[PDB]
Amino acid sequence: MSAMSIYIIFVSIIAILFLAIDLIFAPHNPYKEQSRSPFNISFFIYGLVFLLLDLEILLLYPFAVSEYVNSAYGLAAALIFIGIITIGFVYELGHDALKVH
Amino acid sequence: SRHIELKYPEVFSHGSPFNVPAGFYPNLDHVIEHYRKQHLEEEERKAKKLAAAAA
Amino acid sequence: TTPRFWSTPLKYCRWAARERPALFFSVVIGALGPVTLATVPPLRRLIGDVDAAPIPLTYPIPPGPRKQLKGYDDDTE
Amino acid sequence: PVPFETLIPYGIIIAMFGVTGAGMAKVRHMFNGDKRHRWSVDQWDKQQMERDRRLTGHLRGQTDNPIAPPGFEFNNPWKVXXXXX
Amino acid sequence: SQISLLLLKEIYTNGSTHIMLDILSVLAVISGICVIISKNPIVSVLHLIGLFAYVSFYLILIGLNFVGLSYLIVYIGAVSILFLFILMLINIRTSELQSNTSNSIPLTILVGIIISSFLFKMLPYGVIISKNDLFFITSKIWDGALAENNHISSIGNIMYTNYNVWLILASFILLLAMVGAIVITIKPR
Amino acid sequence: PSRGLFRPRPLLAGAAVLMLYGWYKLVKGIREQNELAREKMWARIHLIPLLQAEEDRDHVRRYLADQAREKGLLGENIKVYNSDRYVRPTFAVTPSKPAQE
Amino acid sequence: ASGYGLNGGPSRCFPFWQELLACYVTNSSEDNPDGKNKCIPVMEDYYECLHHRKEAARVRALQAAYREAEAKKLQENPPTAGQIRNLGLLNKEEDTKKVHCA
Amino acid sequence: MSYSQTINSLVEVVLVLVPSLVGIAYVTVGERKTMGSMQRRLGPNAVGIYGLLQAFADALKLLLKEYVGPTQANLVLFFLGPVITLIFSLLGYAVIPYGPGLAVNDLSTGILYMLAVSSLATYGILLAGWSANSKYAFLGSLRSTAQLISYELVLSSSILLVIMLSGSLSLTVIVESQRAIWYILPLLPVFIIFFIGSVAETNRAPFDLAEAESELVSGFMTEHAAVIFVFFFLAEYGSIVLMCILTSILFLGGYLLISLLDIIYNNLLSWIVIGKYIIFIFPFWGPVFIDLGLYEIISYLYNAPTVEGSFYGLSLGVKTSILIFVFIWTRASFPRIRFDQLMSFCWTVLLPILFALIVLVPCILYSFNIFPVNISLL
Amino acid sequence: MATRKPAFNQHVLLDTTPLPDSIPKVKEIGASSAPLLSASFFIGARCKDYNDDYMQCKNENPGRGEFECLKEGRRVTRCARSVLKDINTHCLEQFRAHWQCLDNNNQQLWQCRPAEWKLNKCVYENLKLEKVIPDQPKNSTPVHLRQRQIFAHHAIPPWERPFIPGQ
Amino acid sequence: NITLILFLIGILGFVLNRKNIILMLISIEIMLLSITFLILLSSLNMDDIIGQTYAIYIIVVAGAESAIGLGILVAFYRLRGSIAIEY
Amino acid sequence: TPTQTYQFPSKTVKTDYPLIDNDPHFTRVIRYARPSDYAHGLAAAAAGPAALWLMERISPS
Ligand SMILES: CCCCCCCCCCCCO[C@@H]1O[C@H](CO)[C@@H](O[C@H]2O[C@H](CO)[C@@H](O)[C@H](O)[C@H]2O)[C@H](O)[C@H]1O
Ligand SMILES: CCCCCCCCCCCCO[C@@H]1O[C@H](CO)[C@@H](O[C@H]2O[C@H](CO)[C@@H](O)[C@H](O)[C@H]2O)[C@H](O)[C@H]1O
Ligand SMILES: CCCCCCCCCCCCO[C@@H]1O[C@H](CO)[C@@H](O[C@H]2O[C@H](CO)[C@@H](O)[C@H](O)[C@H]2O)[C@H](O)[C@H]1O
Ligand SMILES: CCCCCCCCCCCCO[C@@H]1O[C@H](CO)[C@@H](O[C@H]2O[C@H](CO)[C@@H](O)[C@H](O)[C@H]2O)[C@H](O)[C@H]1O
Repeated sequence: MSAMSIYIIFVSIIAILFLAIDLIFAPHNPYKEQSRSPFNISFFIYGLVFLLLDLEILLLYPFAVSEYVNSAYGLAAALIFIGIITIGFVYELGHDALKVH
Repeated sequence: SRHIELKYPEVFSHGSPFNVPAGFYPNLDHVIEHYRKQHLEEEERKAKKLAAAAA
Repeated sequence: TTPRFWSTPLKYCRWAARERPALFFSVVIGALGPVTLATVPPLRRLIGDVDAAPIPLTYPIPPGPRKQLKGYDDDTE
Repeated sequence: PVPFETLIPYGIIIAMFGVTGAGMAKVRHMFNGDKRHRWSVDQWDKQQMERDRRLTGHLRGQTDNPIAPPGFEFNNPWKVXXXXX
Repeated sequence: SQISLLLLKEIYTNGSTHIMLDILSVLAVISGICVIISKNPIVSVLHLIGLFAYVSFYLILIGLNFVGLSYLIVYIGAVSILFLFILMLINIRTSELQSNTSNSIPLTILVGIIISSFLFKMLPYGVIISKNDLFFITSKIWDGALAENNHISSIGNIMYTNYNVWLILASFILLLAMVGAIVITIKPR
Repeated sequence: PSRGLFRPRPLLAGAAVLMLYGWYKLVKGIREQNELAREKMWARIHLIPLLQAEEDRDHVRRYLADQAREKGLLGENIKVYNSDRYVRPTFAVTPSKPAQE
Repeated sequence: ASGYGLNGGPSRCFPFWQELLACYVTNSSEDNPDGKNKCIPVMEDYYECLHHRKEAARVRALQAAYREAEAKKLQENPPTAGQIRNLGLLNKEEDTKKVHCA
Repeated sequence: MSYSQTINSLVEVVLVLVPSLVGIAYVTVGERKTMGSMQRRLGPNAVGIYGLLQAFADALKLLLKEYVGPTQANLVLFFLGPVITLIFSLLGYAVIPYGPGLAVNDLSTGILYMLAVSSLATYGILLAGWSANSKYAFLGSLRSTAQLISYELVLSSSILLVIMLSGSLSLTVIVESQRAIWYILPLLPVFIIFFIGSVAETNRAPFDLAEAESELVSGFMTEHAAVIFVFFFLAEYGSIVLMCILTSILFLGGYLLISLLDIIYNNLLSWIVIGKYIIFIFPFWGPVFIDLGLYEIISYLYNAPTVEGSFYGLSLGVKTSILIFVFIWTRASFPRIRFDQLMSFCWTVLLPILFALIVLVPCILYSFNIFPVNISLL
Repeated sequence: MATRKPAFNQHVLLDTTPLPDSIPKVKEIGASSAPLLSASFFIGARCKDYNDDYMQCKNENPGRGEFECLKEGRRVTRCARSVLKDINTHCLEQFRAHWQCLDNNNQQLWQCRPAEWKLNKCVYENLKLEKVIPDQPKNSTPVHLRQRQIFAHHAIPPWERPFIPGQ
Repeated sequence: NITLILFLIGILGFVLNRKNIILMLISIEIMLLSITFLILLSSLNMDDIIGQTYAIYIIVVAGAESAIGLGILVAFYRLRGSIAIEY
Repeated sequence: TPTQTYQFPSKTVKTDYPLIDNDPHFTRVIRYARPSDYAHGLAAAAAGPAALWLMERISPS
């Protein structure tokens, strides 16, 4: 079989064995024994800006593994793509959208 | 019109230039001659238009 | 307290370099990218550092008519 | 002074990384026919090794006979699949 | 004299099994219903995280490594995390999100039959290609293997030059999602 | 008790000279890699015609066999493409069972 | 039809598409309405390159005739896989002859 | 091939996983022993001859401890949630080369494989703090999740600068490119930004205040969800070691070790076939190395596959160990940053610098004709 | 058959049917991957015209070049067969030393410079054939003729000298 | 056939939903995944890298609508206090 | 004469005057520009700020 497959199974098996020791040996007991408040908008912004910048950085990864062919024409277009995304970053820096300062 | 004229005839120049196998790309010299005729006819038509009416 | 760029642009550049260093030098390093692209290559070709030709990424077909070779035929099997 | 007793765990980690690399290169050396393994392989390299199995039977086998053996013009493998396309 | 066509099992270049695709598709379907039936919106999003990974694995298993990894990095890494944030913070009463699904059960048979019976015919032969059975034959090439590129390198070769207008329009779509989302949510200054 | 090991002026100078030395060594190395790549490509180009020729006889062989296998079985050859181009096969006829092994 | 394939290019059906575009542009104009009819076969070749329906149909038939022909003829001694893994090897000439049945 | 692939696969998987698991268990002993030398005390020295069984007792003690998990409307989150956190922790190891192409998987998109495993890791923190029965503690898990997503962008934007110099996402190719120079020298700022991001991603001090305040508001009526699981600790230490190996792959030499053969070749000029091996140097003399006894054995022992593989692992092992030291030294050196302050550091200091360097580096690469080829070479 | 890389291939289909008698026959090359790469520059030094005719021919017949370019393929395999025969007859000792090196070096030329330099001096003296990489930069030493190789796993000894054709 | 099944699932998410406006966000994404997966599988069948590019841009636009949508849902929640439809 | 004066398929546009270039280089466009183009460009340029000033005097912001 492939090494990747046998590796995932082995990691899976080790996890089962460590779990089994807890179930087999560790002590067990049958006895296993409402408000509202606004949440900070900051939590939304952290995932929002991450999601957008993560996509933009992702779109740049193909350029890095194709630079010999993209060359000067590709560099130019990738710089125009960098500049547009940077201007959006300066906007979140300008409005302290992250509400960190 | 029942005929479509390509807005982008430069699609004939499309195609990856890498890892090209011999005999993959078709010969399009007859396409090139059709588009050459068309350029030459408009050049001449205009030349007749602004030289036979400017005298 | 803090300067105004349009009113005093050189005194702002000193204040931002001292008071907003991470931001100021991001804008500076960013500008050094368009500078290096407009200066180094002219200086490189001034001293004779030529660009390498592109490496082959397709079989290099020869231009022109075929050469009508003779030799290595079936009789030479 | 040097507290060597705190350095002992660090030597174990270095020795562990050493024995992984030591043993992995040994089993890939015996896997490849008592010869060093191939690394950044592409469609070309993989096809070049398939033709090594055509001439010798081993994906890493090598021979410099200018004349291919009889039957070599028939053992060219055409892979058959059921789903991918 | 003997059969000219000969069938043999490959030994060290034997690829993967078609079965894994029937397993992943069944898993993708099973988690798909569990998304639209679960009472808790949290559990639905978790079953959605499960679905996105089954499809990602199917793509990686059929050779689409960069897009499958991209799906894993974007959908599970970022899109669903934003879904957990909003869901784990909004006050959700689960009784107010439950509706009598049985009232809607007759329209589910109707809509499923009609939509499937139309869209299926529309697909191309190669999507529905899968008792004598066809097998897909493949052979090797040399001129087209000189400098083979990974798919990301091939996407990169054309993404920033020939089809660069798509990058420009997408950069402005992301730019709009940045400015617009901040303007509708944050209190200025 | 100020010490020069942590004074900014020696540190920036030391960090700067390290970056220039590494940028000199990166310039030379990638230039060598790109010339090693040129020799690798020319090496595969001089071999591509012999390798493609042996493949081409194999494609001619199987196609002429399949054309004959049909004429002996179905009574004629069913034309797939209206053009006379050679299209590399997508599907093939296979024996019902593999070799016993 | 884009002309760029998964491995660094080009695409497998791109030759048929250029053959189709060439046919339409060079035979069909506003003067002659039925010039495009010379394109009907060329379009089928391109729809067939992408989807392979007609080829699948030829193979399903030819494969059914082949299997119904080799399931009734007498078999002498089928070659084992190990024999057909030694075919064309430099030291197994005996097995190559058995595979070739010469 | 010579033997069965399935055996080959198993031998490689055990040779990588078992020595890596014993190493992750000595990083825990090493943290305590290092912090104690810097804090003028000793580390563990009692459970074991030199405290070398301390990890084993602590790991075994947790396993035999009763778990008080609520199990209320949850029998899949408690017993299948944390288990996959540990599967994700070990998944990144399979792309680690202990030599040229010596990995379980030699993957061309090896870098994008590691980014995918990092994005999956964020779930364990988010789900671990879901069982926290506190208003502020639950919020601390979201804040820790927000620190991971933010510093992942720093890590992914920084890796993009190595890929620009290397041309490939294969970890083997990335190391082989460093034969010209280690990436720490030409990308010095990028390295120090990557290391800080890696500490923040691992949620270690001085970047752990979010998850630290959680233990302060528990009260006298609640409990935590890490009372007996060794799973999360193994995931944590495994993540630290994996981050250090990746840092050494990208910026130090990876498995590349300075070669004496090159240094001795340049200096030596009096080659002698009689075995004397005279040297044309000022401290040189006439060596008496035995051709039949020493030189023959030494030459063969240099080119043996086990020896060369052993010194490539030892190189990568030394460099990971040095970086593990910097993690422990950093924890023993600084106070904790507040969550707001770390968020400003990521978003108003390190990301603007990275984006500026993202512009600059390809501009310099084009200017000096130094774009690498993206075909399979090296 | 299709040039798509396979993902779930478990079986191989062989065809024992030979070529028809009408096609003139050829003896296929029997050298493996590593011997071919050792002699790749020697084959392109002599067979370049025939290698170029074959590619130019197939180009002149789009979609029909596997057939319609057979005789040219037979000429390329005879010419390449003549170079492989010549290295065996004269350069056998140095030739094997070179490609057995490439066997354990990932088939990477920079890893085996000393063996190639000694093989280059044997071929040039016996067959007058020289290795030319086209369009190499003029401001620097040719990479194959450099005393130091940066990406080499093992250092090149100073006494091992690059072969320059005439010095 | 898997791509059509998942497209039904996203569609049936709208068929079976009277109260969840969150589940309509989820069902839109299941429909986008099915359409991208169809383009991706047909791309491998035609040796076309442009399908992979179109899939990538559908993933970017899909995330951008998720951001625009969950932001609008946050604006709505701030003033309403519930994301529940009074049915 | 290179023997291929028209080498690429190009779009013909119905215009009123002879085509010189479908894609001139930037330096040539500046070089062939008439002094009227300079007046027209500067006249439009100033029109933007001048509209904002006039709009300030009449309806104050
Ligand atoms: C994950 C892979 C699949 C699982 C593999 C391992 C399965 C193990 C199953 C058996 C576990 C036995 O573990 C054992 O369970 C019993 C019953 O709950 C516990 O018994 C406990 O609860 C019972 C409840 O009636 C009490 O009467 C008893 O006094 C108390 O000790 C033991 O304290 C515990 O040690
Ligand atoms: C390639 C990298 C390029 C990096 C470019 C850097 C961006 C430069 C432009 C943006 C910074 C200038 O924009 C400026 O942002 C700061 C920080 O929020 C704001 O700062 C001010 O407002 C915010 C919000 O009330 C307060 O929290 C802050 O304490 C106060 O000082 C300024 O009101 C704004 O004018
Ligand atoms: C697979 C093997 C490991 C499985 C899990 C085994 C248990 C792992 C957790 C223990 C590992 C050490 O973890 C770390 O140890 C040190 C003890 O020096 C503790 O540190 C503690 O003691 C030191 C004493 O100087 C104090 O200064 C510090 O304030 C205090 O927090 C840390 O709180 C703990 O996070
Ligand atoms: C660009 C990155 C490329 C390489 C990516 C490698 C990813 C490896 C991370 C997988 C492991 C999961 O991620 C890791 O999980 C553990 C527990 O869940 C976390 O550890 C957390 O829990 C443990 C125990 O509960 C605490 O002692 C610790 O203070 C806390 O940080 C780590 O903060 C996190 O780093």
